Amino acid sequence: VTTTYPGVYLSEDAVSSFSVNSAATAVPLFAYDSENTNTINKPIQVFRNWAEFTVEYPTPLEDAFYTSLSLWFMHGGGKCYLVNEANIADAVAQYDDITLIVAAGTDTTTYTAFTTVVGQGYRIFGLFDGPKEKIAGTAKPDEVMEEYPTSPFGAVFYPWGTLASGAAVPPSAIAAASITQTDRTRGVWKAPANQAVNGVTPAFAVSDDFQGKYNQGKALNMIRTFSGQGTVVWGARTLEDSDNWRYIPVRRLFNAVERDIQKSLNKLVFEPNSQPTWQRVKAAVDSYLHSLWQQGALAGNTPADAWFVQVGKDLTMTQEEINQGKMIIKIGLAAVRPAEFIILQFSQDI
Amino acid sequence: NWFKMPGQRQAPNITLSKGVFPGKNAMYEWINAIQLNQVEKKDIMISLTNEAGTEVLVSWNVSNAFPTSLTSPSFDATSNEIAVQQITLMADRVTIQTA
Amino acid sequence: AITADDIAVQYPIPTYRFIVTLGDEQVPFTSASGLDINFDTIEYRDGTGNWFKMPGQRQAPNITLSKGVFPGKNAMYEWINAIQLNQVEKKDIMISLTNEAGTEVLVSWNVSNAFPTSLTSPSFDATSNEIAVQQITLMADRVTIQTA
Amino acid sequence: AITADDIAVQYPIPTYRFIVTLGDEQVPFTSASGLDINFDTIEYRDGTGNWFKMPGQRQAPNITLSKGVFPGKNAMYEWINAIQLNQVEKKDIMISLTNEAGTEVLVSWNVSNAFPTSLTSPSFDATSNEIAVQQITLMADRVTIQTA
Amino acid sequence: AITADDIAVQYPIPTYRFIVTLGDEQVPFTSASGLDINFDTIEYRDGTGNWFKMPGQRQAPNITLSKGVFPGKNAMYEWINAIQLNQVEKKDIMISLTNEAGTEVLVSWNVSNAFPTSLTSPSFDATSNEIAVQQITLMADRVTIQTA
Amino acid sequence: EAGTEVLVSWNVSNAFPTSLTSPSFDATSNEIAVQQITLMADRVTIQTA
Amino acid sequence: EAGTEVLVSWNVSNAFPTSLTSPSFDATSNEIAVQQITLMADRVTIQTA
Amino acid sequence: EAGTEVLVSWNVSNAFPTSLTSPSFDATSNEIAVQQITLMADRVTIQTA
Amino acid sequence: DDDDWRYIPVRRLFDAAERDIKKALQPMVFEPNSQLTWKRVQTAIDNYLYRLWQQGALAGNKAEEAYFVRVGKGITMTQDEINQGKMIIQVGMAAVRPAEFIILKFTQDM
Amino acid sequence: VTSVPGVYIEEDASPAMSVSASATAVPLFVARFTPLKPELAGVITRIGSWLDYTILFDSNVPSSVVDPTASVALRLYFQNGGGPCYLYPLEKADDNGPLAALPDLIDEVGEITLLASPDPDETYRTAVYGALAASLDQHKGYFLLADSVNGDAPSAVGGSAQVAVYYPNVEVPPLSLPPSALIAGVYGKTDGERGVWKAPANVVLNGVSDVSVRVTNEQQAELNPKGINVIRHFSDRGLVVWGSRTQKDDDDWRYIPVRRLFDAAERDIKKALQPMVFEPNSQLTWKRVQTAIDNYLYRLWQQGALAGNKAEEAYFVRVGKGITMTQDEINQGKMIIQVGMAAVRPAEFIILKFTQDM
Repeated sequence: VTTTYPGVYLSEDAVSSFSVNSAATAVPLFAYDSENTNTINKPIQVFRNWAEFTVEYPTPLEDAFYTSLSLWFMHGGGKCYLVNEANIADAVAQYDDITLIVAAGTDTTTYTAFTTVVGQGYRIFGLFDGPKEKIAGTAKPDEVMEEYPTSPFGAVFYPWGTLASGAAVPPSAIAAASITQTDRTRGVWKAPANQAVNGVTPAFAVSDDFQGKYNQGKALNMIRTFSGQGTVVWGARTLEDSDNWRYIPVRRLFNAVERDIQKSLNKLVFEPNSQPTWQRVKAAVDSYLHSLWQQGALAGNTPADAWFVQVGKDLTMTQEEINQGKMIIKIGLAAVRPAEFIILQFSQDI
Repeated sequence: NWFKMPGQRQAPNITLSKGVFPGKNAMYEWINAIQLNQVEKKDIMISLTNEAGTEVLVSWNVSNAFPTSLTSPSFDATSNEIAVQQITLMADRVTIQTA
Repeated sequence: AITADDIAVQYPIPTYRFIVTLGDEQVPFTSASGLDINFDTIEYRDGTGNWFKMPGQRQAPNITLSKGVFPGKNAMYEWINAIQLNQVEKKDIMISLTNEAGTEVLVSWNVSNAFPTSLTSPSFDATSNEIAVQQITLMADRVTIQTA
Repeated sequence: AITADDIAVQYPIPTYRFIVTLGDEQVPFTSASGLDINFDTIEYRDGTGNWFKMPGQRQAPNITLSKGVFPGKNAMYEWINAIQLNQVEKKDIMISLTNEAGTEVLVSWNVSNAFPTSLTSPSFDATSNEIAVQQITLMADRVTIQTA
Repeated sequence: AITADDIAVQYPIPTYRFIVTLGDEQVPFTSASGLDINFDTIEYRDGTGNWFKMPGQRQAPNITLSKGVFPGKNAMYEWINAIQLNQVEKKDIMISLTNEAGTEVLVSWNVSNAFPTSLTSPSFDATSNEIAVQQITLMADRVTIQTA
Repeated sequence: EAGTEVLVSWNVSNAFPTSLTSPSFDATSNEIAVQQITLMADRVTIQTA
Repeated sequence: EAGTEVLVSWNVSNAFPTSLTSPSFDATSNEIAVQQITLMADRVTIQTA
Repeated sequence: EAGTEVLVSWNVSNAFPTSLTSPSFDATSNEIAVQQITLMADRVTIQTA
Repeated sequence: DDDDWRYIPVRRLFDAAERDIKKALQPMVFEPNSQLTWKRVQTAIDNYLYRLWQQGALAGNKAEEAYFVRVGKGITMTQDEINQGKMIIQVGMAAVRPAEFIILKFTQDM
Repeated sequence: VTSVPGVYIEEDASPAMSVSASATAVPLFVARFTPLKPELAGVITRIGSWLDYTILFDSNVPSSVVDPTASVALRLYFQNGGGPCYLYPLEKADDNGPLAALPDLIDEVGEITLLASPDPDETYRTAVYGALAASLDQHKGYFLLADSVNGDAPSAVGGSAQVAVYYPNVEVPPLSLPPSALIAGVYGKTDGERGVWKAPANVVLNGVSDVSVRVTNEQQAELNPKGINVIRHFSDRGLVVWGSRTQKDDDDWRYIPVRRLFDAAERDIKKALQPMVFEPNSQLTWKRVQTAIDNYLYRLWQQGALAGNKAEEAYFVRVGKGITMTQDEINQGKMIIQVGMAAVRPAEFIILKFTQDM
């Protein structure tokens, strides 16, 4: 409307609104395809809420970047980035805030730029996609999972969405919206699985015997619907099936610890490389890890079994390394693993 | 049978005191910036130190300290003393690291 | 480090800072209590063992406010004096826990159709250093909690 | 020598460390009382002298919980506002005395089908340094004590 | 864990929610009593010892409705004033146990041909605090119960 | 208490309903709608087991 | 004080429990969780020895 | 009190039952099932010893 | 001929609710455009829409299915819109449609 | 065609049919259903009432000496106690394509409990009973309602405890129907009125008039020590289902109501513990899971399902680290719970033993 007189106005235009209920540990990058026709030619653009997103895209589209963001902002969601697939390796290295790389219906170009920023060490977690066609069941599961990396920083999340306006949500965005509601209420150390994402339904119905072939190895991480907890993601594993870096909780837990410690220790850079500074470093970490332990994130009912921090002149580094300007800490800390299998054993004996 | 147990540890009340200098009062802008429950809580480290200052012997760590009082000095015309402010802090735990 | 913008998110709220919107005006009060939500209880037992427990119908709240006596015009006497056998200007009560500046609501308790039922005089005592405090009690139909 | 693993076996348990599982979620509370197991009494006397004393039928527990007011969303208002004349989401209450880490139960008091009957507002006072505390009272049918 | 959709199937219905469709209009009432189904009893005994017990013919229901006195027109008065020696607009009454919002009828009672036989004005008293409540009695011929 | 034992029972031979009183509806009450049926019978016997 | 011989005793004949109260849970209290059971009986006897 | 002395007794000559009322069963009650029998007699005498 | 505004009682319900909300918010004009005023305006609309729902006007069963009122700074506004002196409120309702066709479908088989 | 806002009158309507609500008897009728719109030809559709059947499927289907009986079998289902009633239209028998894809489509829908394929052809059901036999021993909680041909089990499902056979074909005014569409109805009627722990074997069959074979006692005496469960005719009552045994000859799983009590309790415990998946595998979670099972098993005992007198004789729930698990099993991310119950068995033999000596 156009405001002229100081009264009260009445309009009946079609509007929408979503409130931001964000979490700091989930700032995603939504990758879109370079061969797209209905985007602004800016390669990197920043959207803080739903109101700023509908200024640049005033009409409801059907393309995979629009349904990913419309499903993002309706579950809280904070600031987020639209970067085209040929620039996602640059945007992670420039904007310093990104924790998630959400492949919004994108493959084989996000994948080769995912493995670039992981080998450079940018503490991100990727959310990939399953096939848009239906997996048959005679599929030979190693042949389905051959386009994906083997890094512990990613998960696949197969079944595509069929959002209530008819459009198709990429299943990375279904996983990215359950991460937001998990990190706010339960924390980054809790699994994003049993959180109910709303407004979207899976395109296909998946049984238990189908997921049992894919739960090992490279971990498709199904999106299933249940009477009760409706349309949750079902599975919490990564692309590496090791005893260390299985379980998306314990990977995203250390990425939150590694980023928040280096945010606190950047204010101690260019201090004199001396023994009073090393005491001030290891007490800035013990103060962080104690408050993190007492809110349930670490696994141990004593501080000795939960974390250790140590630094010394002949403990972690030598005099040849002091003279180079290096300060070597080493920190070890234990995470909580989720309960993935519940076995009931019934009998007719008392 | 008598059963004796440790309870829950209560909060430390920490007293720091320094002199009044001609510059700006850094302990004043940290107690003036209170909005009804809001305060920039800081972590305090008090380290027993070498003479030159290049070695920390035993230090005391304080987790989340915020000011609760700031007493101005008592002005007296028949005194020979420094204007000494005395700030009290409310914290939640005190730990000791020894290196 | 607690970084006081996080205190405004996850620390609780004290009870000494509140704005009372009384109809369409703000009136400064000292105390405010009784904004409860109470239900009754329905029970049913049969001979087989089934106990059936149910919420009844919610009853009316009784809100009591108290403020001091000021030398000007008494706005709470002018609202309890305008009773003619049924006829009272009902008002909307809003009691909002506010920030220290007084400009934004943390959490509010709303009260729908309140009208005064009592107004107590202060206790006059020649050996007391106190402030003259009137205490008005209100009766309404609904208590609503909006959080923002 | 008392060797504190023996304190975890044969010393009693204090009341300041407890987790309240409220349905399927954990909600932090300050106080919790009223989880009693009460019976009635049947009596019968004849003229010869036989007194017959018997337990009656057990009546309903009334559990009261209290927590502080936080700036976010009020979960206890959203559960007492969803009353439609009979219809309330009953929940399972679990109040477990826990270790200091918070990860294992010492002894628990379970409550079967609880629904809210009251919710009190905090007492607003301009001369008080206190925290806004809501107090909800619940009504259920059974109190169970599991020990592990 | 009762999940209140099961309360709408399995728990009994309280009395305090009811709508009264009086003819072709709904009229708000406070009370509604006397919607019984009563029979007579016919008995027969002989000398051999046979007792024969039978239901007789069902007699008329006497239905009591009561509502308050409002400043408009008295709709229960113009229906009892329009009597000409046997002539009365007989109406059919429906009293429905209702949902809280009013959008579901749970169990309703149907009344076939009701006409007023009395209308008691309220007792005026200067030392009372009550509503002027009229109380009308109706004569009908049958009462049926439909359950949906 | 569980329902798995009958202590003393009362048998009624040929019962048929003679009345069924609907509940009294009242807007200022907190009660269950309770129907009350009366029956006409011919004998009442008591078996004790 | 050793616990091995009775000075005076209060005997109670046929007691059964009628109540059992939970402890009062408070996050700001240094107390021990105390249950309180109440019993009902028929006779109280005092033996002295 | 012990039952070993009769103080005042009431004698009833030829009693026979005319009624036997079963208890009223109620799910919201805490009472004993009490039967109540009425008797028809012909005289009542009092012996005092 | 739209599905929304087909009937007279659905149309005149929205015209009467917009007229009575407008008469209620005109005391809140030339108030300070702050977050305290936005909650005073939200409650004045929420009190009006609640007493339409409880007298049968709105088609709901929970009162969160009948209506909603939304106001905020991240929601429904931008900071450039407060600075030019306006507040923007999103109000929605749900009305019930009348039964205008009754089909009887008789038979004599049972 | 309604345009005038008055009241319209039609004169040759059919009477509508009521449907009940149940959660323990939701069947999957595999028969020759003919769709109207052909997109629902090889999938499973939910039919909430008889009105939903007449819109989605062709309910008339005029005959040609062959007679369509799939629409008649559903009308006898809703007359005997309805339900959500999933359907799978499967046209001819020998297409081994859709029958191989059948047990994978059943698992995609969450809530099938009964199978009960209602088709009068004999070789049609044998292809269905053989395709569903591998899914009955996979702890998924299904229960097959097979039909005997001449007095024996159809041999695709020999002695599994998940199968209840029902012998006599039931005739409708006269086309003869297999009784599985009617018995799937009377399970939902019995469970709604009495519970799953009650034997579904005194229900009078609504609708139908007479069975095809009037079965004597002496041939039921060689059939009831198998699970054959004869539909009998009693002159005062009508057609009464008479027998509540399964195919398993074990003392544990002999009866239908003992078997379907355990299938329904395992199904409702499973729906209650799925919010407790991907929780931290700690001792706090193990007590939250133990209480959620203990609250469920207590409210079965106090409504008469379990055979106990103390509630420590009815059930038990056990979980721990020294008990039911080892530390190597927590580390691989699983919790192991031992649940036991005690059910009551029905009285199926009454011996009278008259005399005249006293």
